[PDB]
Amino acid sequence: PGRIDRKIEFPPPNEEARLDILKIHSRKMNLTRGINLRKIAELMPGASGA
Amino acid sequence: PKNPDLRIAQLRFLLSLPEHRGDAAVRDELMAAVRDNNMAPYYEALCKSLDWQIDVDLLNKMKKANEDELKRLDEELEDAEKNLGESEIRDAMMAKAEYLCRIGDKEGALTAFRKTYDKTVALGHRLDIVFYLLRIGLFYMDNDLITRNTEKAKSLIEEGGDWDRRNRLKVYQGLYCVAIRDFKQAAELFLDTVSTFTSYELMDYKTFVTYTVYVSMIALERPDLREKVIKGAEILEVLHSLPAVRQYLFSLYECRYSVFFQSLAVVEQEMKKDWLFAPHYRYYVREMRIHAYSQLLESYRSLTLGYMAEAFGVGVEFIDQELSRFIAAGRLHCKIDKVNEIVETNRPDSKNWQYQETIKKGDLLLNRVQKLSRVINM
Amino acid sequence: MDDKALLVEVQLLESKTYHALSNLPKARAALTSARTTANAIYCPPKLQATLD
Amino acid sequence: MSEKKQPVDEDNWDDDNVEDDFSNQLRAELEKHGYKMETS
Repeated sequence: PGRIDRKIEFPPPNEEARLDILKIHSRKMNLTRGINLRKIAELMPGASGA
Repeated sequence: PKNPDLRIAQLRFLLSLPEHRGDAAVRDELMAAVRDNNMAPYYEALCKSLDWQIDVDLLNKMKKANEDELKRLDEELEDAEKNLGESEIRDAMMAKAEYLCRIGDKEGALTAFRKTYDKTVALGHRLDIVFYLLRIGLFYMDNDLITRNTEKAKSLIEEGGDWDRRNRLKVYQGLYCVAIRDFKQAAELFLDTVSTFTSYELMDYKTFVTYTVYVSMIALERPDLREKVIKGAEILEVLHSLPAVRQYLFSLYECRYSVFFQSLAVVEQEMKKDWLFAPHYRYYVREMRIHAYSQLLESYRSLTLGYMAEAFGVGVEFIDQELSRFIAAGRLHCKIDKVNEIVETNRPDSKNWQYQETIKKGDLLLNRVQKLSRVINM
Repeated sequence: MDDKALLVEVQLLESKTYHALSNLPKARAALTSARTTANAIYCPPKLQATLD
Repeated sequence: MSEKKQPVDEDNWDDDNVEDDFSNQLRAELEKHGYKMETS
């Protein structure tokens, strides 16, 4: 810790956090109606996020 | 409600101006008007249709009871419960506003609309109010209502929410059909036909197919008409149902002109039963006849009109008088002839068309810099 | 449901009638869904040639 | 800028282009335009 002061992890995102990543890349994507991103976010048991 | 509501505006028109068309329209409108508690907007129709009948007082106490049932509902609501916006005060007070379009006239409905638009922050509920102004402005064809709220829809609302605007893509050019824009804008944005659920926002589907196919053959003849309406697939499903419309199409494309007029006379007679009708019927047929003449006089430079006596219909003198009106009209670029009886054509060339355009664009800019040079220098 | 061999019949029979109503790309998508459905059956011993 | 020569000065929304060309020639377009065929 004389050299590197901050060690910062990056865990795989939560179900609340997989929703927000999904909203950013589906922003310019054009969805119709009757569609639930939270159901799709629950279809990823521990996705990477990328 | 308001979802099948535009059939009424058809039966208002269809009963009114043809008085000979007055047998079955009055039979299923007055019973439909005593249904749904329709009380305000038919007094004008009751002046033009049959005289009077006293169920007015019976439905007035019915229209007052449903008014008073919702009156005591939302005054107790606004005086006890104090959460606002898109809350219970909102949907009760729009139920007053939905009541005054379904039953009442526009005036109580529009002042409830402009009151409830100033209260809300969710633009989807704002756009639904603008959906309601656009529909009641389409009933009474108010040209000043529609110029406002379409600008509300484009500018003031639709920078956000998405794919409920395709409902208005059917409306912006449905208003272009009731105007004289039967030429290019209506055919351009009726071209996306994939919205099939016969809703309030999608008022009918099969008649929408007939509307988008009538307007389509004036925008373009052969700068690839055939890809969008002939090679198009989902348009070809529903015109495979309707036998006369597909016959009306393929007579024009496959160049069978005798059966084309038999289809065209049926279309003009079927055109008469429309409610956005006033710019159609004189202007549509006269444009489609000179439309078919331009491609027929194309590929030829020496046509005898005796060849048009049987490969076209009949009536040697009838072709003669109709070409004579069209050549004198500044259109239909050919020259009709007597006793040789040979319709001779003429067209510009590369040099002749490019000089006729530059002689006009040059003089317009020359007259433009006449004024500009004299605005300056005193 | 859970039964599978009846799906391959109704996916293929719709791909007939969308082609019969001259809708080419929707009959394409119904046939492609019939292909990926037909990859998990004991035997289509005659329905294979009907599909092919 | 008064020039001392002034003193006097789809309803019909694009009507005059239609009207200068065709006026009143049996606009139902069937009784003679579609009914030539009794002659032949």
